[PDB]
Amino acid sequence: AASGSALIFDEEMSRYKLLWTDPECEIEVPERLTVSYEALRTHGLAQRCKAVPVRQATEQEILLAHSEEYLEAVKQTPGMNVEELMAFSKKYNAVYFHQNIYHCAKLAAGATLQLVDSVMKREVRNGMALVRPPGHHSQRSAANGFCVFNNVAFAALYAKKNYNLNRILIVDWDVHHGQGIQYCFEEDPSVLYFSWHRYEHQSFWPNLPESDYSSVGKGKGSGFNINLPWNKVGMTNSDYLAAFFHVLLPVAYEFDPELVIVSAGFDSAIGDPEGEMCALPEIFAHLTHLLMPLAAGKMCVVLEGGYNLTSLGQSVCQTVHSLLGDPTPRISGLGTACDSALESIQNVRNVQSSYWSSFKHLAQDIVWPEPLKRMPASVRTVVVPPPGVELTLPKNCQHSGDISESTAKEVQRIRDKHFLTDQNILRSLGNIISVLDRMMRSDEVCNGCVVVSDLSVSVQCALQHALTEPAERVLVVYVGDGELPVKTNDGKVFLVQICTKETEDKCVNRLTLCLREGESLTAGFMQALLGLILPVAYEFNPALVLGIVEETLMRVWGHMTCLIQGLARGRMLTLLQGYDKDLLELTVSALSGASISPLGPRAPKPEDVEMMEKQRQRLQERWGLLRCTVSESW
Ligand SMILES: CN1CCc2c(c3ccccc3n2Cc2ccc(C(=O)NO)cc2)C1
Ligand SMILES: [K+]
Ligand SMILES: [K+]
Ligand SMILES: [Zn+2]
Repeated sequence: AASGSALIFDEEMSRYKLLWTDPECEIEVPERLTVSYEALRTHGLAQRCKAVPVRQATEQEILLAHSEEYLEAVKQTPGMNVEELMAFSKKYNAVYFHQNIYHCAKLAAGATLQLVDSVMKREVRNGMALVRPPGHHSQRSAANGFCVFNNVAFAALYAKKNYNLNRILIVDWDVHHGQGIQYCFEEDPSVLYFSWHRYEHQSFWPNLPESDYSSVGKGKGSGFNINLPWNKVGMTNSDYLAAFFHVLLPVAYEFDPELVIVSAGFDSAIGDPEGEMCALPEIFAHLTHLLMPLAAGKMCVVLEGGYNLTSLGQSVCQTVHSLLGDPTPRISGLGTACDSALESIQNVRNVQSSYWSSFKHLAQDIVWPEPLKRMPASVRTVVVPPPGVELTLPKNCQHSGDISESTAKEVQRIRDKHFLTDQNILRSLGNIISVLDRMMRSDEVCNGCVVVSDLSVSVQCALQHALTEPAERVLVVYVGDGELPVKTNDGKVFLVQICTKETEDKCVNRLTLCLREGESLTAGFMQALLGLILPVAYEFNPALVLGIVEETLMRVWGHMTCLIQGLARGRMLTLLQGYDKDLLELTVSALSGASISPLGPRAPKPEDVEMMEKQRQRLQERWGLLRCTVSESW
């Protein structure tokens, strides 16, 4: 199974620039590339990436997306002087040409193709191409919006042709609409395009009626084009995450792509003079992480825009950090999306409900704090199997049954206070405390898994010891039907429970998911995970995640374990009751950052969707990130 992240970059793509006065275009500068690579170098990220050389896209490759007439016209620009270059530029909208830009456009496109080959040949897990010029506005026969050739559209056509892929997801999180990509694939159900973009009721460039939520694709492609217009500026982390939980991810996990390509424009970040949005660079760590379980992690990130040199470097590092598997930053202050965003979300969900049934509803001078440091743990995952069980661990895991004397005193302290004598339980309690101490009190260990015999005693000591680490908030995720010694009456704990017996939920610090039996159970769980569990978990913002499985589904445990590591900087402790060799290896693999096997194809039972929406109604006034409609004003 592949490992590593590719980083594709060449200084040659910084060797063209605007040659005449034009305040509109003067933000597209060589320094965008130099600042981003240097930021990656400064933070040690470029050094941990496999450098793959750029190459030129061939004529044949360019003709996958562009016409002979347009290519021939661009091919003449290297011979043009400044007067001729300006006249050629003015044949198009919002684009400038330079003696070297045709060369650089072939490099930008070839760089993308190199990234596609590195990932699809399993030479790396994923990667990023830092390229100029950007691509997503260019069209079959036109340059547009600083773009000459459509790098990302190339990548998907090339992956289709050379790897016979049937399903490709393109995520365009640039702040502008990538109309060139939309047009390229609008009739094509094999490529799913998602774009959010500043729109402001069509008053924002490119001013197109077909950038609205009502453009769903054409013909056999209907439903495979998803536009989310932002009709106000100032969108925040919460708006962006609401878009992912309630629009992009539900569709993406049902689509089940074989490759993911990101049109990664960071002009959607705070401080950008084009986007004027308010999302922090740290949000791109989570946008990346939330897509990484798709396609067994095969993700090709391609730079589009981003014009605030500072938010640019920081957002590039946060993305590469997540591609490398480094722990995600905690996102504080999350809540409801704003009314305009909720309107956009509700509108796209409604027009798309004919194609993704999951969307059906039943009738009625800028500054921000510098991002903290993200550092992979010395050893990522600690595993404590039952005594005398030696297993083959991934290279970033480790055993740890070695209870210290400090720990041993604490276990007796606890034993004599609250409980009796089973020296096996008492050893596991020493393991829980030692693992928790390494997880919280050091950057030495990220997360862990402990196999456990007596649940009630083990949960109590894990939870109670976690609180005094200190862990100000603890998310508990429990697969089982019991009642745990967990109190949710002070706001320090949120309890997620997936069980078989329907049990009424009172207060708003608990989410109980009772899903019916059958082959429908897998999709229902995923829909609950993306639509309920993650919105609450993210708003709750825990400092530790505590997973609990009773010996008495679980085709999704790897997906939950991966996605839930977006919380608490990836600090998750899982207690498995009883030894199950496969569930233990699955848990360890997801905790350790390995790729997740895709889920493939059966839609959820209407009783399950009713139960989940009943839970959203019950919880969304407390937890506003659950909302996917505008609230009714009294
Ligand atoms: C300011 N409005 C929005 C942008 C714009 C407009 C415009 C008008 C004339 C020339 C260039 C222009 N530009 C330049 C422009 C800036 C950024 C991007 C971009 O990042 N696309 O992903 C693409 C184009 C209109
Ligand atoms: K976009
Ligand atoms: K499409
Ligand atoms: Zn842009």
